[PDB]
Amino acid sequence: HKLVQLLTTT
Amino acid sequence: ESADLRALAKHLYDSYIKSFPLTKAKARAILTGKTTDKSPFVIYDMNSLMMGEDKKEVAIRIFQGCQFRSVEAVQEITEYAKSIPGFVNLDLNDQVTLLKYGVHEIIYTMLASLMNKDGVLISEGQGFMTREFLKSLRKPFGDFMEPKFEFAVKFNALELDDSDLAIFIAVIILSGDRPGLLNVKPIEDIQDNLLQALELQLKLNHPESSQLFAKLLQKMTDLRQIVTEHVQLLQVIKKTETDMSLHPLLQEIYKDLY
Ligand SMILES: CCO[C@@H](Cc1ccc(OCc2csc(-c3ccc(Cl)cc3)n2)cc1C)C(=O)O
Repeated sequence: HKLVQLLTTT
Repeated sequence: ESADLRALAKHLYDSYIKSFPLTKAKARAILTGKTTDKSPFVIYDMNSLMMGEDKKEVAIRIFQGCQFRSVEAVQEITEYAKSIPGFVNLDLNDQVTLLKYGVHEIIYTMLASLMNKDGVLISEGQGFMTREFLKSLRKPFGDFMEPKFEFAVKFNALELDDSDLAIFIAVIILSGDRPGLLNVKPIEDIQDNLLQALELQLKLNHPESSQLFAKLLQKMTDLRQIVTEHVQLLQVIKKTETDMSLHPLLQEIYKDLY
């Protein structure tokens, strides 16, 4: 959940 | 080819500088007093800890301090991983898996940069907490840092620099053997290229360091045991210190880990 957000932020 | 491997090495170093505000070069300068206007505040006892608050019980405060530091590192390491060529094209579930299983190994690698046999830099290098003070903490908090110091002293003896560390960290993140990985092959292919880059980097940067590459590869396996030991400690705390809970980001990483 939080890891996905960090991975896809630009 | 060799030029490609050097361009990869340099790209990773540049990404590392971009991602990690406090490097080993800066940390070593602080630890040996070879810097200008910045001599770190030393925390060695309870009263020292009180004074350093301006710049709960003691063990919990320290524990929660490590947790906040840990979540900052997770964010920095994720930003670094995203600049490893090929990483952001991997299945996103496999990226999560790689991060989940690799991030603490990287945290402890980079912690060594900020450590000597006597203690560890905190607060972006503005403070220095002694190994002895950390050892003084009550059960089960007093033993959490000892294996990390033990690792650090031996790891630091290899004399790796930031340029070496950047590739080392990338090799660890791209480990094809993490549990639950959907597509192992593309990860192994990226890691293969990173390993060639690491081999060439160590040869050029440390030509007279015997079997340095082999020694480094072994450290990657040692890191997994440090994580294992830390996780066991965390389960003790969860079971017997029931008032507490980990930061939500940390809960996510540790959930179903192994
Ligand atoms: C327990 C959480 O462990 C973390 C991982 C982690 C991260 C860093 C670390 O060493 C740095 C450190 C030691 S004491 C300190 C401090 C004390 C006081 C203040 Cl105010 C600030 C900082 N910072 C040790 C560990 C094991 C997790 O499981 O995610």
